[PDB]
Amino acid sequence: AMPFEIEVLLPGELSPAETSALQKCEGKIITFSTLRHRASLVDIALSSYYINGAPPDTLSLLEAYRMRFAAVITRVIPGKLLAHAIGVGTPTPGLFIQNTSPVDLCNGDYICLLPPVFGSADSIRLDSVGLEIVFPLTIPQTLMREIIAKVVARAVERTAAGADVICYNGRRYELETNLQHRDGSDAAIRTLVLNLMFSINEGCLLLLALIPTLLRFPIYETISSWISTSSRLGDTLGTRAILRVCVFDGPSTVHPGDRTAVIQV
Amino acid sequence: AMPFEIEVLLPGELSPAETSALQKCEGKIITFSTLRHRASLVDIALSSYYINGAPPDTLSLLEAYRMRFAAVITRVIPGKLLAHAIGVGTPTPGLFIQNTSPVDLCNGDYICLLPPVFGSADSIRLDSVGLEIVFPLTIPQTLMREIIAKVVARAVERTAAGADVICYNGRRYELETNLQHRDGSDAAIRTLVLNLMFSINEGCLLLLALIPTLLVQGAHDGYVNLLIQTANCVRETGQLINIPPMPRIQDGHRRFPIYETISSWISTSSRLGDTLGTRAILRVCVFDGPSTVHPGDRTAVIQV
Amino acid sequence: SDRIAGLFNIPAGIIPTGNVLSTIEVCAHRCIFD
Amino acid sequence: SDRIAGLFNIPAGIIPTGNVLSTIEVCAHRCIFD
Amino acid sequence: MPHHPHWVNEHLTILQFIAPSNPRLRFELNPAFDFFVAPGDVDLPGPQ
Amino acid sequence: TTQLIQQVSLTDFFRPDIEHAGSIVLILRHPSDMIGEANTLTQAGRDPDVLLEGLRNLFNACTAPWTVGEGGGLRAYVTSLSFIAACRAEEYTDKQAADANRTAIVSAYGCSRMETRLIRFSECLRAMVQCHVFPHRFISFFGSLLEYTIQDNLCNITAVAKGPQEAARTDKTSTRRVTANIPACVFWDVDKDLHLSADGLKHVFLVFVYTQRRQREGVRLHLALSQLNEQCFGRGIGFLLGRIRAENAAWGTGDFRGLPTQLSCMYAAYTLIGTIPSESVRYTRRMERFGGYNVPTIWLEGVVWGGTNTWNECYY
Amino acid sequence: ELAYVRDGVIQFEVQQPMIARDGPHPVDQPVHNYMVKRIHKRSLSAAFAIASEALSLLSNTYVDGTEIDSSLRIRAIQQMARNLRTVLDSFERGTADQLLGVLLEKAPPLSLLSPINKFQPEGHLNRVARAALLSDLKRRVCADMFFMTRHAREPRLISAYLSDMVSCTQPSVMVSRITHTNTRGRQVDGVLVTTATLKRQLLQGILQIDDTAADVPVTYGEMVLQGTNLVTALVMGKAVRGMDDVARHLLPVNARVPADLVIVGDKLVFLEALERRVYQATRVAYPLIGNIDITFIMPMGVFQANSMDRYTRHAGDFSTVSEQDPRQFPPQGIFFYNKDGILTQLTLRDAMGTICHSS
Amino acid sequence: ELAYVRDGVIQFEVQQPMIARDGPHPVDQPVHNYMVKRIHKRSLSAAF
Amino acid sequence: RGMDDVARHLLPVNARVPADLVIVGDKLVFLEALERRVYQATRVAYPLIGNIDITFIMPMGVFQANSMDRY
Amino acid sequence: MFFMTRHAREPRLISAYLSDMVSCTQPSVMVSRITHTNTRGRQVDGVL
Amino acid sequence: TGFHPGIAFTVVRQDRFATEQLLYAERASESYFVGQIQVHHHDAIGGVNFTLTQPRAHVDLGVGYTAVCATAALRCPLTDMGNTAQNLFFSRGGVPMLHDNVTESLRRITASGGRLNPTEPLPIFGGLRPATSAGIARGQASVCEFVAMPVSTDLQYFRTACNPRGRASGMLYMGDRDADIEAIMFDHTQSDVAYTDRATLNPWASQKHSYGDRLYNGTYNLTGASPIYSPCFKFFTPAEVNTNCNTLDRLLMEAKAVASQSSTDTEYQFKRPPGSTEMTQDPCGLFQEAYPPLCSSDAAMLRTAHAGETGADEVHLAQYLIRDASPLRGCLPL
Amino acid sequence: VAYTDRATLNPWASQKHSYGDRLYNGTYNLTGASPIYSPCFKFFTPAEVNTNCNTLDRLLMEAKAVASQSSTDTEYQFKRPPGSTEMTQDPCGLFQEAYPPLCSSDAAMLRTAHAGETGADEVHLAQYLIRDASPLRGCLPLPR
Repeated sequence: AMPFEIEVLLPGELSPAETSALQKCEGKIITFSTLRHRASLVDIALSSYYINGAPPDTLSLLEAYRMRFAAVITRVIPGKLLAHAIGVGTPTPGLFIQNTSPVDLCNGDYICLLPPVFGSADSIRLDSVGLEIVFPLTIPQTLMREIIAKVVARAVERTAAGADVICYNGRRYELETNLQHRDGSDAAIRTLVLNLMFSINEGCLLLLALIPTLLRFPIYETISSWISTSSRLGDTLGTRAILRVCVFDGPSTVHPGDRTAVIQV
Repeated sequence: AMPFEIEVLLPGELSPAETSALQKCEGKIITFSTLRHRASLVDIALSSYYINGAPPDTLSLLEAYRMRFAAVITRVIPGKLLAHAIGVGTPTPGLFIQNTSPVDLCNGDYICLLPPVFGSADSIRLDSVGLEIVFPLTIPQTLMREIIAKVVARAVERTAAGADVICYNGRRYELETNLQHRDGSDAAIRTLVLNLMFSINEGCLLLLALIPTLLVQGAHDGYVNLLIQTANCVRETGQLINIPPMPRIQDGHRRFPIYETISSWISTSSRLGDTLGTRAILRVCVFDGPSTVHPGDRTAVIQV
Repeated sequence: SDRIAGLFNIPAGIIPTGNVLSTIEVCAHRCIFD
Repeated sequence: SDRIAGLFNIPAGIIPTGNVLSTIEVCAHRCIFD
Repeated sequence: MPHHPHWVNEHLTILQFIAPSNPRLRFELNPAFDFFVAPGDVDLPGPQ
Repeated sequence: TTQLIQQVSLTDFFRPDIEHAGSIVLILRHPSDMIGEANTLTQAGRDPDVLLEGLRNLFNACTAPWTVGEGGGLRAYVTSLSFIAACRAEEYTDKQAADANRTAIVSAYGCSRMETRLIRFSECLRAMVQCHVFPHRFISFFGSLLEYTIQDNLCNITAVAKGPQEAARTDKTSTRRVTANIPACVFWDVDKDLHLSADGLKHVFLVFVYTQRRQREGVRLHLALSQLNEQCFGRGIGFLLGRIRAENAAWGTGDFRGLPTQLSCMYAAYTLIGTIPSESVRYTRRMERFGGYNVPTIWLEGVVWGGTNTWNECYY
Repeated sequence: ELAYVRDGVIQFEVQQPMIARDGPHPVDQPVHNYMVKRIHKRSLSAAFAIASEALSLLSNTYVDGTEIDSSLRIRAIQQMARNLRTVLDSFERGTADQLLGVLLEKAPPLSLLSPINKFQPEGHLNRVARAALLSDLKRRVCADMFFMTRHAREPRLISAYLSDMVSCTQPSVMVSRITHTNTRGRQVDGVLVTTATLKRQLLQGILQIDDTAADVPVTYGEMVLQGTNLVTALVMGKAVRGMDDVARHLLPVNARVPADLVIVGDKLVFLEALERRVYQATRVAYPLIGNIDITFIMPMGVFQANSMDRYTRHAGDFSTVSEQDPRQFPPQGIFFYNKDGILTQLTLRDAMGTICHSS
Repeated sequence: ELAYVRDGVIQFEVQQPMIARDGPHPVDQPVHNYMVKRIHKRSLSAAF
Repeated sequence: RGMDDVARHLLPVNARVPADLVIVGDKLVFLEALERRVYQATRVAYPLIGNIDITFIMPMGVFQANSMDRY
Repeated sequence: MFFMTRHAREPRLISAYLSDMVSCTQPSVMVSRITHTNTRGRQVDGVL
Repeated sequence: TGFHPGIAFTVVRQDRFATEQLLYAERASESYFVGQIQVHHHDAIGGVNFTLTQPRAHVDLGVGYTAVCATAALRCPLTDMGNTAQNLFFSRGGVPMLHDNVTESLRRITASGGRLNPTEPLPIFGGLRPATSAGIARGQASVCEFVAMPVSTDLQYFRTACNPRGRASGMLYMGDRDADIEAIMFDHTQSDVAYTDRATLNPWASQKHSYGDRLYNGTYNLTGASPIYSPCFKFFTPAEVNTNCNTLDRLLMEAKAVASQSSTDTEYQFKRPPGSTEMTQDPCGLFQEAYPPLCSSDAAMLRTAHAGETGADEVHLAQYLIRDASPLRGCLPL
Repeated sequence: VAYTDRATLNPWASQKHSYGDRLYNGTYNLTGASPIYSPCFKFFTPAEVNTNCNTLDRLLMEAKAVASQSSTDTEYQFKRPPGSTEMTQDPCGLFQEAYPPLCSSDAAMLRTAHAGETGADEVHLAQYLIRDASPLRGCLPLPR
């Protein structure tokens, strides 16, 4: 068995700012569409996620992070990048990672990816070639459902017009971000909230439409409509884990912006 | 380590021009009630799927697939047939399956498996010993959800009183299902109504009290105008059924009612399509071969 | 059907009588053969 | 008290002193030994 | 009484009174005694 | 071909000088998360300050009470499965083995104030299942104990987290290898109870059981060993636990106040942790010594530890 | 090369004689026959293990300088050698096991082959002869099911039974080679496979032993498949055994081993019980202790529809002191004997589970 | 020196044969046994 | 016992005495009775004269509980 | 039970017993030392 | 309550015996080919688990027959020949009753009678197994069964080997052509093949779509959900063979080594599992004829005046004794 | 398990805490200080040896040399004295089985009308005879 050594040929004409900022962005995660030993930079950049000829929102990114192939950026020589396939069966020996999330990975928790659902998207703009690259957050699976439920519910009150801490590892975390970022996340969450409410709404009503003693109009074209919409939306959210924080003789706790080793599930 | 292999002993009484057919069925999926290192040909034929005396049907074959260990045939030597398990937790260095669906497969798709429901069977019948083996269709997940939705809808409508096409990539497919064993179908309806039940909490009121507000937020944006299409329950409720104003959120200083509601729905949602259909067992990953997969071709797949 | 490929082995291995001269894509003509 | 085992390692002293002249399913007579 | 009393069944035979399905058998424990299920804490005739 | 894991923790809830190699070790989350979690997860008309009291009175008399929180560095990380078993020995059906376990582990540890720590832990679990913060969400499977190093009030464990059990070379007394073993009170094999009894592949599950009736909470866990897959295993135990399901579903214009929910109807949650890819699973119940006392255990063979620690819930 | 053979066949070619006759008949003709048979394929299997801490020693990793580990390595090597010798002998045992297995599933009963053989004239019997044959077989199978417990005391019938059983089977072939023979050059005709009890019972006074040790070959067969047959097997897919001779057609050592040789009828045969040498001390049942199923019927509750047939032997048998005889009532039960020899009873209410079903 | 013995012991070890078979049957492996016995102490007596 | 012998692998006259040998089956065995040479004339019972205990049972006072059984 | 008195009038009804009685046990162990033999080299097998 | 409801029954139970066969074979009866051994290893519990295999082949070298076996002795019987009546309610039948509260009454009453009856809460894996008893005493229990028949069907038919259908049937009788094999069993205009004075002895059990035939024939599959064995199967389901027109005397090649029809290690008689390699001998289902054991209606006709005899005394005052004509005349205690 | 179609021939002795169980089973010690021997002891009282979870057939290990049960030199059958060591053989104590001897309810039903012969004649008019099946069917002195 041999690893799957992907290389992304960094072109020239990259200002020393962008090279000096890329050389640090190792141990982060990229996603391609197909897997090849010899790929380019555009296949990584945000331009690969244009769904309807436009940068995507949180829902399209959630969908994409499942149909793509993740990789980890190992050592970066001045000329090119070096990445390894992560999902497929590979014996990669080093395979460290860098925690990009405002929560602390404890030694023994499993990791699943998540688009920048809250706050801004920490990225690095390579203005020399005209493209930027976003990086998925890495979070423990214990919070995967809680953080999603907490970000979407808050967006409902801001959708409710016309008249919240995430404590993990014994460390609090707020969401208002010391400023007014109520706007900015409305553009990139709105499709998600709609698809959720129009699913949970027709769930309380189709049941009250079956038997009235709970407590023109095809009901079977209605049932088929609800079950498919609900089943094809739910399975997107219910991710699975692909890494595990295994630590030896180091610090058992990983802070945001630090390095740590992992293993492939 | 090494993958969990399965060898099954083909009985001697098989003519040459039946093993000829058998040498073509590699890349197809079979399933075993029990995972031993040795098995017999009569443990994978349809006669092992009999519910009680009678050959089963879709509403029961689906049940059977999700309670049985799957496996993939790799090579068929003379007098034997090797195969590797799938979802037990053993690695496979190089795995290849054969597309048995009628549709074409993309790359990166997850794969569920579905009994022959398009009414076309390529099953091989071993008349010598008098057996027959049916192979499950390998189907993309989205088509799986659509077909299973159609099937359960026909299940509920079929047993009301007075005793089927699917578009994908611009082609219509005429499914047809056999709903025998009235009892086996009701098991699905219990799961349907039950999963329907635990999806309602006190929060559902507020998400209902804004439906007319969505009728106005949808009258101005295109996509939201699509989710309120001229045929949907929420649309007709917006013009006939009104909502009483919300009574104050009791114990609303520490407990947030909407949050648990929406978190509780995520649970059942991930479970609905899994309990009515099957779980995604395979994930197509063509490393270098042609990107799309025609019916009959063969591609590499990893276990997910 | 096509039992005819069953009368002999496909790559028999005997020394050939001669050799072809046209190296066109034969796949396009797979109907004049048996 | 089941302390008989370990007085000496159960396989030990390779050179035997005799030869059991009966090959029988000893598992049936488990309750005869200690 | 919602159900049939137990002390009344005498149409049986000895091959039936022994069968494991007779719910009266568990109280046939002494040739000179009669065990039965009775209310608690009503000693005298007591109130109706 | 295997995979080890390491963790330094305190030794108050676990002492590797006393468990034998092959015992399952469990990991805990920080107790500080329970505060906020119960703060917005508790049921209306019920005050979670009883959970506050439970934890606070627990951690007041376990070890150095200070610095159990955030800015110290160290914590009570790992606990033995036998420990969490013997502080709830009043709900396991096979009474005598569980009672032997309890008295043995009360005598084998420090000897002082463990009766205290045990009921503290029992009361804490009772309170959490009462405030709808379930234990399965905070306790995970760490590994099987392989080798250790202890000091004054601090330990260093190395355990098997993946792969075959008997492929782990250790430097103990008898032999370079070791096998897994569990207390005989938590063993619960489903094949007999569903009457399948077939040879071949068997999964190993880690299942909790919840009985939430008002002021009568109940929490216990077993280690299942079944032929079923992770899909239909939930159906199987939901089946032979019918009475508990009923009890919890019952005693847990217009509106939706006073309806059946998920938090109130839950009774069990389980996880897949390994596999036994053998021809027939053989296991021996032999009575064994924890230092000075004798307790019965289950000795498994050929278990390949699994992963992806996702909890499957059962409220239906 | 037996793993390659898709199928192998053998051929027979036999001619029957004829008898000149006079009319009025059809004038007979010479008859020829042509049979062709196939072969069955079976495999054997055995296995053994080398657990960990035994692989980590033979594969000389985790090596250490001391001697206390060389000792353990010697120990593991000895275990491996022992297991290997045992698994290698298991094939020699299973060979005879499978041979018995093949022989038993092929041999039809005697209680049919013996009578049928007597009725061979007009090899295809007509209808009425077939009916009479069936009627005879029906009595025969019931009259001699257990012939060796019903006549355990009378050996002169058991001897004739054995002389008959070893005769009604036609000899197989004559393949010129060294044969299993006695010490004085008599060609043994067959084997008689029994159990230990029946053997010890047959050696007592029913049969006569003749030898204590025979002379049997100690070499296997031989096939090589090289030469022109190889070409014909590679270009086309068929090869003939003696090809290098079919071409020209157109255009051995003994060993004294102990056994028991008996004369039954007029054929010197073997008499072996394989429950001690093989099959002992292993989880393997003896294939000669077979099962058998017999169906019993009993009419329950029938009432004799007549006046004559409801009678008594004499006047005053089983008379009751009571006034009315309780015996002339329609019976509602039936009595019979258990296996242990205890009187059970089968009443009518035992049919409730079968007649009161909704079907 | 028998009066000096605290307890004696003798050890057995037999290995049983096996028979190669065909499916469907679990492939057989040998078995090995390891038994251990002990001695009981007795005495005799005589007076005059 | 055989210490000097296990270490190496870790790296007489008879007498013609009268008896009564019988050949039962295909085996050759002795045939003795010690009651006259050993046990005779002492105050010790010959331990081959052993006892046996059997339990008997009878019904006392039963009545045939039918009409057919009495005849 | 008492197959030596009830069957006293049929001797060959007993040789079948004793010929089998001395067969239903297992010979124990061959210890390397001369044993009891008869006057013609043959070996004894036990006592009765 | 002991009132005879104007109907009679015919019991059919199937017992099993462990016998000691005997085999003969002629010199050089099998050509035996041995291949070459091959070794393939897989993984073990931490270690390695080798496996050795070797292919072989054989062929019957004889022109006629070469070997012959025979049942010789009788070891212990395996199934006690007692009275364990069946139960139909094990079966998920078709047309049910109309009021669910009388079905429960029926089931409760009939479960008050026997010990073979399904458990009440329907389990989910497997089907409606019977209650597992604590101890088993005399061996596997045989499942006695009943077929309805008139009260006056005379007894002279039950005193020798006969057929429970009341109409001797099967293939052995005529195989000249193909469609005859069907008429012989069911055509009730032709006289019975054995008793040519009548069409049948039992209308309610021998006609197409009759009571018993709809009750037992494996085609209609009424007791398909029950694990319980049923002896009337091979006597009711019509046998069919591929060579029904080719072979002339298959009597031999059909009655040598038939595989088991039930299990042998269960405290009752269950249907055969998928993976049992047991192999038996069936003389009964070959001629489709059963044998009557020693039975009687009056328990006092089985006793005689002195010292262990059997009281034949064929009939006396409307009560009958049927002196057994079984294969097992002796070789059974009493 | 014996006669499967019933539950128990006698409900007054078999069931737990019944009359016979109370009077004869030794776990209740009622007949404890009585010197007189009690045959029903071995039948009523549930045996118990710690080899329950350890044997297939300890039949052989529990049916060899059971010590005596009754006194040996007393005019009556006193319970065995503690200073005794006589050992015997108890076949019926293993199978929990008894044996019916030749008995009857009518003395005239035993004898036959001629020359020292025993008659069976099992039943006659509400009075019965039980022909024996004990081991000692012979070997016991009849009248003639």
